Amino acid sequence: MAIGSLTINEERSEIVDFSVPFVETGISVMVARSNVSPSAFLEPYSPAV
Amino acid sequence: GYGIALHKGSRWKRPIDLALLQFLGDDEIEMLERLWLSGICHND
Amino acid sequence: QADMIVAPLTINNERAQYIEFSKPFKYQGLTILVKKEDSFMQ
Repeated sequence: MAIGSLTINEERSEIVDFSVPFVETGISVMVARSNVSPSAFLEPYSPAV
Repeated sequence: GYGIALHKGSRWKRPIDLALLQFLGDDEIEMLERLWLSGICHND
Repeated sequence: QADMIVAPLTINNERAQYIEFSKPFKYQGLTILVKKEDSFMQ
């Protein structure tokens, strides 16, 4: 057995038999944090009143 | 998703699947992640 | 009378012994859906 943070693929699943997945995992990108709470015309009840 | 590699002939695949599918059922797996992956300072 | 089931079929331990499943298309979960719901002089 090979337990750990292994991820299912196509080449690996060809030559070995994986179990049922139990943690989701994909591809992601991480960035920093950007540096208002607006109201266009302050819209009391929209352009109705 | 993640998984467990085997011997391609281990025949332990079946005894693991039913055991693992139970922990995904009601309260077992849905409790471990609170103990380890439960960090703070999330999005706002 | 059938050989495959191409439909939304949840993977369950109870029904994993009589028939065998495959790798899922997409991952999901269970949620709850509920409904939602003279401005002066009150």
